[PDB]
Amino acid sequence: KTAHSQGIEGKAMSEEWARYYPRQFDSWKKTKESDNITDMLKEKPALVVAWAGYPFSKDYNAPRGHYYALQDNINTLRTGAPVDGKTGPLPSACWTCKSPDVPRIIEQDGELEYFTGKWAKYGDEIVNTIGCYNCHDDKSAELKSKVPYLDRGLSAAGFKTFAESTHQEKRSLVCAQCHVEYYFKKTEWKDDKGVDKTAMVVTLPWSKGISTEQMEAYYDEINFADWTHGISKTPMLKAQHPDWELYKTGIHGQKGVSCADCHMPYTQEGAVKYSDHKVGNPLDNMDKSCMNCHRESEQKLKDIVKQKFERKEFLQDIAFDNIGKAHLETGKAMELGATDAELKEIRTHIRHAQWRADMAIAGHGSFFHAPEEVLRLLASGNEEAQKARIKLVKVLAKYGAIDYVAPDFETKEKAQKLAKVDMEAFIAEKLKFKQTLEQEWKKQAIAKGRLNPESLKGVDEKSSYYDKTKK
Amino acid sequence: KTAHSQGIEGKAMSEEWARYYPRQFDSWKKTKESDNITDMLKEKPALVVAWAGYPFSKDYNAPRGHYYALQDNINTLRTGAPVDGKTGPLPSACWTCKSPDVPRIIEQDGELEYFTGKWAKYGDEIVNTIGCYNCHDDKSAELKSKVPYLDRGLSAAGFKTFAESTHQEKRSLVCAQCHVEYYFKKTEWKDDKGVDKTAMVVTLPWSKGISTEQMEAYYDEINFADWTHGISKTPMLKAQHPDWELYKTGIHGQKGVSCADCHMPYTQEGAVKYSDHKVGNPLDNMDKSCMNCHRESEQKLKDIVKQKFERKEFLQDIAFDNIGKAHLETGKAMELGATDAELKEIRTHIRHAQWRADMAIAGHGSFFHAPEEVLRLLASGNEEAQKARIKLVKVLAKYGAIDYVAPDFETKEKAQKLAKVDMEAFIAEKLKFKQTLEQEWKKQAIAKGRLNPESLKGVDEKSSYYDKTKK
Ligand code: HEM
Ligand code: HEM
Ligand code: HEM
Ligand code: HEM
Ligand code: HEM
Ligand code: HEM
Ligand code: HEM
Ligand code: HEM
Ligand code: HEM
Ligand code: HEM
Ligand SMILES: [Ca+2]
Ligand SMILES: [Ca+2]
Ligand SMILES: [Y+3]
Ligand SMILES: [Y+3]
Ligand SMILES: [Y+3]
Ligand SMILES: [Y+3]
Ligand SMILES: [Y+3]
Repeated sequence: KTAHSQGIEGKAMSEEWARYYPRQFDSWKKTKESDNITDMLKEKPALVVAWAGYPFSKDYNAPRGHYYALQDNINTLRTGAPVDGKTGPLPSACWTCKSPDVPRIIEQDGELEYFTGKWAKYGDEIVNTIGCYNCHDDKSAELKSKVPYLDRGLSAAGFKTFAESTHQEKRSLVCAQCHVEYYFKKTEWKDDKGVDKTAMVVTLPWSKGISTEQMEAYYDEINFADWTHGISKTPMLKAQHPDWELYKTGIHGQKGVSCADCHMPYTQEGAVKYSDHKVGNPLDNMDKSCMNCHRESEQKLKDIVKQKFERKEFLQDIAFDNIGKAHLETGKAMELGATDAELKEIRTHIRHAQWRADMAIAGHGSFFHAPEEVLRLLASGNEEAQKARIKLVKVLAKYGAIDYVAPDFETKEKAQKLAKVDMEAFIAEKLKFKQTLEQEWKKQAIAKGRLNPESLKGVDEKSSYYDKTKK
Repeated sequence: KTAHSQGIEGKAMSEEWARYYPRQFDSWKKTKESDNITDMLKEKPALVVAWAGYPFSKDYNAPRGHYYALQDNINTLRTGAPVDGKTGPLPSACWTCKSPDVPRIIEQDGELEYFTGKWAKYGDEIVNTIGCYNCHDDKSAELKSKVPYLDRGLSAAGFKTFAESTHQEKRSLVCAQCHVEYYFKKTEWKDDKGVDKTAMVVTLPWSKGISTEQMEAYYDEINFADWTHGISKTPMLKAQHPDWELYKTGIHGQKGVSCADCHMPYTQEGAVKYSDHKVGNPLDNMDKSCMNCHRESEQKLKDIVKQKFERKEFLQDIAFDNIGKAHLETGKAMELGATDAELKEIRTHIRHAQWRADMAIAGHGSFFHAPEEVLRLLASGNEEAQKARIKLVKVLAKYGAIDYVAPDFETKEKAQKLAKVDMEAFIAEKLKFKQTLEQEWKKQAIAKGRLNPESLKGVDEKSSYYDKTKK
């Protein structure tokens, strides 16, 4: 047994686990070191055009340390600026993979109630970031999945549930609670008080399998669309960090190497084994992350990975360039009078092209986890985009614009102008929210004892629209 | 020293090495077992359209055992039907990588003289297939490159020459004498008798590096073309088995694993080490070819390779389908009156598209040797093909044929009709050559003592146009 066999009071606050596991707590806290904000819309402006009419066209950055998950969820322009618990663009489900307070609330009010309402609904309740309670049982300390949607998805795909899985499998599944592709399923229900409510439930699109093509069929079957493209009016599908799905197809995954083997390597200290909880870039600690299975210069193994990234970059820029043009070209055809009937096939091609290319790059580590599947996906996506463009030339010609040249979008500024994103307005509105409602959420959380001010140190120094500079 | 330190009389005939190395001779002879003829034009008819106006549109099969190299060189419709030593479509250089008699003749008459004349010129001299003398010194038995063009290419690429290379490097370089991409360079010269002659010299296009892109620049720099496309009239480049070039970029090659490690694995017998000389498919002898570095089921490792092949097949069919259409679409534009000026950019795209896609698949093992580079190449080639097709739609529209649909070429028959290849005629002409001139070459070679009838056992049972069935 553990020294807390009856549970941990205040288990949602990771600082509560420190008295029992000082080592793991210390390394866990160090993800604070990965504080770099890389503006992906600035790096790859093509993404703005691809996501026109969707929140990702406003703000989308690379991931950083777990230490910042909760705050980045709050800072991103995607969550907008609620004025109370009933306003704001996004639903409560957006907290799901950002805090140990999520399973706390689910266990208190039930899954459906948790998935009911606006994101702003839990502003003063979900205030702790990725913590011990997200992956550990507070009585046994054993690995555990705290979200019901994972097993639900695993079963639907023919996989064993978390409890049915081996230990090595669990070392990757704890990650799969969040590092997977998903969609919100509108779900009607009635509470114990009889009132009718609508919940937006996190759902893993795995009922037909976990390959990109299988997930594609899954979405097409129910005619699902995350949004109607702001430019081409195409029924779009958004891929979101399908890290685990692509990892499973890669060689490492097929050979049984877990996420933890590379991101949370062990350090043996005479009979005692410790897992490095500083989840980050394995290439920064290759001796422990890689050289326990590989025998050769860290630099060469590093160079090899660098090569894979370049390959991915090459195909990525090609695919999204043609996807961007397809969108704009379709928008032009619309302006000239093209009918939805004349554009249906073109739109289906664009939908599939972006779904495949987005699935390939949405998982930032996929280029390494499953390099071959990534390249094949980008190639397949590009082909679908070009098929749409070839047909687009004819539609354009019919309407007298065969020589139309889609506008360029080589900078975030130009791309956002095409996507009609009024950044200044969104940022101004966001800051007002942060300076008012946000501070009230934190003050209330601290007063009620749900948040420890210590966890806020340096957590809000940066975002894509501001940088207080230092630490 | 060896038991033949002063050389081997009749060294070109591998049977002459048997008294000294019975083991190696026995396994070397067993490539006779790989006698399967796979008609690639039948399997991938798109290839016929791609090679319209070139010999490969007539006959192109997968490679088989070294035992059949010389005879397949004679059987392929590509070499046609000479009536004497001064007739026939191809030059003397076509023997180069098929026989140990090649270095024999080069060492006797000089490189330029060897590369001067028709293929038919040496019909009764080059009669032994891939043998000991192609890779071994007949005095020391050490590995050696017997063709000057290899070092010439290695140097030009900044690589060390064969003599300067390590032993492990030599275990791959002996293969690179033949398993590389090349082109024939028209070379003017004068013999010791003062007569002016023109030779077609095998040249490795490595002066700018060995990547596909570098080789592409190499060819474009000198405005080189292997042939003018029979359909699109595009200045085409033919990729030929760049096995070593792509292998060098793959992980195994980067890690120092030689061609021999997988294709000619060792078998330790108490202090004595023997190299399996039965060069073939490593997957048929995984225990010796792979499981000496890898530790897991042969079936899983086999399945993983099967997955790579499927990925390659997927992208290959897409790329060559669009390349085929581009060619046909260009041919249509020509019929309508499009000028060379209006088609120049389109043709450059097609040239580059096919060069990249052909380089990716011309090496039948590349999908495994360098899986990622193969996929990237097919993706890049497809993109170039689609860029050409997008521009082609506009040219077609200008000439009133925007709705033109390129004809299908899903069977070798239909594809060869489009490429205007009169198979029946070529085959009839070939058989007459085989029944007359060929038999005379062999009878004369046997009479002069250059060929041992034993080496002809079952060597001419199959081709792409006939199969005497059994052994
Ligand atoms: C499981 C052990 C697990 C792994 C592995 C994992 C990896 C991971 C990485 C490598 C990053 C980026 C780190 C960096 O850039 O320095 C990262 C980022 C996020 N993760 Fe994660 N993660 C694992 C588990 C979990 C779990 C259980 C959740 C969900 C509760 C989760 C969520 C996130 C979030 C959110 C981010 C983004 C952080 C930010 O940008 O603020 N991860 N993870
Ligand atoms: C709700 C739609 C939702 C929001 C909003 C949200 C935000 C968010 C941010 C701001 C980041 C940082 C990176 C960025 O700028 O985009 C981030 C990162 C990850 N998220 Fe998220 N997230 C929302 C929903 C979900 C859901 C339902 C899950 C879990 C199933 C989830 C998980 C993660 C993970 C993991 C990452 C890190 C890896 C990556 O590629 O970003 N998010 N999220
Ligand atoms: C939170 C600060 C936190 C604590 C505390 C904690 C403890 C803990 C222990 C005691 C172990 C076992 C011994 C060891 O160090 O290996 C352990 C192991 C793993 N943990 Fe953990 N852990 C904390 C947080 C987290 C979070 C946020 C996750 C999930 C993303 C997580 C995951 C893991 C994994 C995986 C292991 C290794 C499992 C194994 O190999 O048996 N921990 N943690
Ligand atoms: C398992 C399913 C698993 C998860 C989860 C995971 C996540 C993860 C993320 C989110 C990234 C991107 C981080 C970012 O900041 O962009 C990422 C990157 C890398 N990973 Fe990973 N990873 C999982 C599994 C594995 C395994 C099994 C290994 C080791 C073989 C591994 C390694 C890496 C590496 C390397 C990277 C890229 C580092 C870089 O180039 O910066 N991951 N992972
Ligand atoms: C650490 C982050 C790490 C790196 C770096 C790394 C690299 C690597 C490469 C380049 C390959 C080849 C396949 C490809 O190009 O995609 C590869 C293959 C295997 N690895 Fe690995 N690897 C890293 C970490 C680990 C760890 C911690 C293990 C051991 C549990 C491991 C194992 C393997 C295995 C097995 C393979 C499959 C191929 C094989 O060698 O049989 N790797 N890795
Ligand atoms: C070097 C040791 C070397 C290797 C490795 C190699 C491989 C190889 C394979 C795997 C095949 C196919 C075998 C089969 O299908 O069963 C094959 C085929 C040909 N090769 Fe080769 N080869 C090596 C060396 C050499 C050398 C030095 C030459 C040139 C003199 C050469 C040539 C060829 C030819 C020709 C073929 C095609 C045979 C046919 O289809 O008739 N190889 N080789
Ligand atoms: C001359 C232009 C020339 C001819 C003719 C020729 C023929 C030939 C045949 C018939 C095969 C069997 C496979 C097929 O049907 O195409 C074959 C195979 C290989 N060749 Fe060849 N070959 C010619 C020239 C050259 C030259 C100059 C070299 C060496 C630099 C060479 C090498 C090889 C190799 C190796 C193969 C096997 C691998 C493959 O992909 O076919 N050939 N050749
Ligand atoms: C021809 C029938 C032939 C003979 C005979 C022969 C002999 C031979 C010996 C004695 C060795 C060394 C001991 C061993 O078995 O490893 C050896 C090694 C290699 N050979 Fe060989 N060899 C014959 C033919 C060929 C041909 C056609 C090639 C080239 C394609 C070739 C290549 C090699 C290679 C490579 C080795 C291993 C080198 C090493 O690891 O030191 N041989 N052969
Ligand atoms: C080194 C430069 C090298 C050569 C030469 C070589 C050649 C070769 C050929 C011609 C093929 C295609 C054979 C056919 O009949 O289609 C081929 C195929 C495979 N090879 Fe190879 N190969 C070279 C090197 C290596 C190395 C280092 C390995 C082992 C890691 C290796 C393995 C294989 C495998 C596997 C195949 C594919 C088998 C199949 O799927 O049928 N080769 N090689
Ligand atoms: C035998 C023909 C053979 C097979 C099969 C094989 C497979 C294999 C795979 C699938 C990889 C992963 C990379 C990829 O997906 O492309 C891989 C990687 C390495 N191998 Fe291998 N391998 C075969 C043979 C051999 C032999 C004979 C050696 C040993 C000299 C060898 C070595 C390696 C090495 C090193 C790697 C690089 C990645 C790593 O594990 O560090 N392989 N192989
Ligand atoms: Ca999604
Ligand atoms: Ca060539
Ligand atoms: Y406590
Ligand atoms: Y990062
Ligand atoms: Y690979
Ligand atoms: Y003798
Ligand atoms: Y074969």
